Amino acid sequence: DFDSLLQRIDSSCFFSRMGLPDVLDSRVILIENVEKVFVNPTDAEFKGYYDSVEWLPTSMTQEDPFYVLPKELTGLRIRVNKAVMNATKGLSKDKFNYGPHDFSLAARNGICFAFREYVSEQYLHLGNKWEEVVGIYFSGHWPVGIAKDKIVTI
Amino acid sequence: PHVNVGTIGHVDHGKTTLTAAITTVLAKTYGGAARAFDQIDNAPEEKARGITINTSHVEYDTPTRHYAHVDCPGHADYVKNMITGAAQMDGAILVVAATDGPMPQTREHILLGRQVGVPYIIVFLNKCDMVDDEELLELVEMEVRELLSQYDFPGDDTPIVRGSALKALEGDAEWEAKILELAGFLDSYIPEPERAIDKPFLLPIEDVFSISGRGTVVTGRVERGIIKVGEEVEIVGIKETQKSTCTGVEMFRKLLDEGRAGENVGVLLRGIKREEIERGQVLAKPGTIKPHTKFESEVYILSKDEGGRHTPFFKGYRPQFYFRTTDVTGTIELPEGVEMVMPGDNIKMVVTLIHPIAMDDGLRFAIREGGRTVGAGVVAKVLS
Amino acid sequence: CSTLDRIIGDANKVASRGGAITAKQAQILRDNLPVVQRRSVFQNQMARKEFVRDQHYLMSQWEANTGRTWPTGATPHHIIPLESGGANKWWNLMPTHGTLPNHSLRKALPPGTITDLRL
Ligand SMILES: Nc1nc2c(ncn2[C@@H]2O[C@H](COP(=O)(O)OP(=O)(O)O)[C@@H](O)[C@H]2O)c(=O)[nH]1
Ligand SMILES: [Mg+2]
Repeated sequence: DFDSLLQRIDSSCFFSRMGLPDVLDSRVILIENVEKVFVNPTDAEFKGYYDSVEWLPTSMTQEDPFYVLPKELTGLRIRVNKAVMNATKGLSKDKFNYGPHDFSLAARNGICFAFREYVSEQYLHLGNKWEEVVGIYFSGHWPVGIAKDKIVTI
Repeated sequence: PHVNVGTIGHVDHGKTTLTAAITTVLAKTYGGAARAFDQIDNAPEEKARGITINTSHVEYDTPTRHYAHVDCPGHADYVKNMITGAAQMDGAILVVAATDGPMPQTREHILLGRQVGVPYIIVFLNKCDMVDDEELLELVEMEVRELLSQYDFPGDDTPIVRGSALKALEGDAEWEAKILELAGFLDSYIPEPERAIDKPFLLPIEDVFSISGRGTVVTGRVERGIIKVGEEVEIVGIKETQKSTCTGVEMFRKLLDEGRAGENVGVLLRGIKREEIERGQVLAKPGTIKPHTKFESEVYILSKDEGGRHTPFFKGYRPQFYFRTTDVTGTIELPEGVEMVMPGDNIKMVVTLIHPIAMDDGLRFAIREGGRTVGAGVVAKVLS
Repeated sequence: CSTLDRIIGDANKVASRGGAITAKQAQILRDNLPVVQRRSVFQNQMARKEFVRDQHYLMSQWEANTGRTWPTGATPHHIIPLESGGANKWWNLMPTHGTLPNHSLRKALPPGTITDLRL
């Protein structure tokens, strides 16, 4: 199953539909760009959820907001990390920058984190929280935040 | 057997603590002199071409090698030393904190590393005493290998030592073996620096005469290699490379079989006339160096305090580029979204000379205005 | 004005008497840390731990590089906050009276955000 995960990661178009108006799930709250999520946010665009939103991890040193890993799992994390890094090279920073800020490293660390924990999630049978998030990454978007049952995404 | 090295990476990642640690652990194990953090951190000022650079020079010895090691307090210092600094690094120790991971000066110091022609980079992953989980160390190693390979360094084959500069310096025998490991990789990974005497012949032309009956002679110092009498030689420079043969080599009236590296000689040629030799031309071993008009560079423009410009320049800037013996004019091309270069800046800069100079990647040069220096650069990529 | 011009200006309004950010300091600040990367809680706890250890050393280096006595009872304040990707270096320090809170020129930016302080 982890082999068909590698294939789907290897054929993905990560961050390719950012700002675009695809269909998407109910929990999703689409926001246009990095500017209007991180720099000049409006409570209207967040649909009243701004005060509850908490950024999904963008650093491997951050804690899991949802939930000793079997060394078998630990390795599956190394291998899916490498593969996610292979699928996220040379990203146009134009779409990840506003004024002095660049979010492409935050995004790359964030997609790597979400897939490592998705692997911990499906291996251990913890639940579907990261599955929700990884599904949005496969749809071509960046899930940046979580507000109650909702997921803020670009 | 002497090798130039030094420590690079972001502020606070442990370059100076590591430099300190290396000196004490090597002095304790193989002999030499321990150097304190204080004396290294509080670096004195160097002044090359009136450019100020805060720089500590340590020496340390492995059983097989002698190291001259540079360490600087600030990014600013490293920018100037890589572009302008006297001793070019034969290899660099990139220090990355396992805590912070790569930061903007981790990426900058690898980028400038490639641009300047630093041939080898080794990695000390520091503060591993503060980061217990190995997966984190493993994922940080993977962040670094991919950052290295992004700028054409062999990330897969890069030696990366997991260590602790502070704990090694404090005397903890556990973390001391990591410093010996690292120094080991200096000895094994960095090849013996390629000596000038063994490189292909090159002599910048500093004067020219026509000797009575004998023909054309060009004077100069031999930068590298050996020119023997009766060898083929090319005149690469301001015009189509000219083919000639060395008929003689005289040093102050005394005839020689060979002109060697470091020596000032007159080089007697065949057929070529006095009027075909030009300012900035070199003698070179045929097909070893080629003429270039356009190239990519990294440049540091001196501040006003360093006796540079008081005002900024624009795309329409048309300065003199002094390579070896003489100035040559050129138009510049700035990188995207940039239309201005202040005093004390450093930018990538695409240059087109109005006529070509023999150059490879890594050649140093100066930007000038009416005699006086206003910048210092290095050829990152020859073109055209 | 750059984001850094705003940071230095705001910091000089709070600087302890005889602890202003001199034009020389501001030049060294810009040259040695133009671009910063936002830190995690863990990473910032690590940078704070190192500062606490070297506080007295860094304060003495501030005194030597600016030629000024450290103001009596002044607290070492980080001009670029450590949590914003600031440095534990004399040139990123400034005497303040009391521990004043820090920020950066709305929710906190996610760790790994790169901020070019010259823009
Ligand atoms: N815990 C720990 N702290 C370290 C280590 N290496 C450096 N440091 C700390 O990092 C801070 C800055 O180190 P320094 O060598 O000045 O970094 P540089 O600016 O790159 O030269 C100081 O507090 C050191 O004590 C290490 O291996 N472990
Ligand atoms: Mg230092």
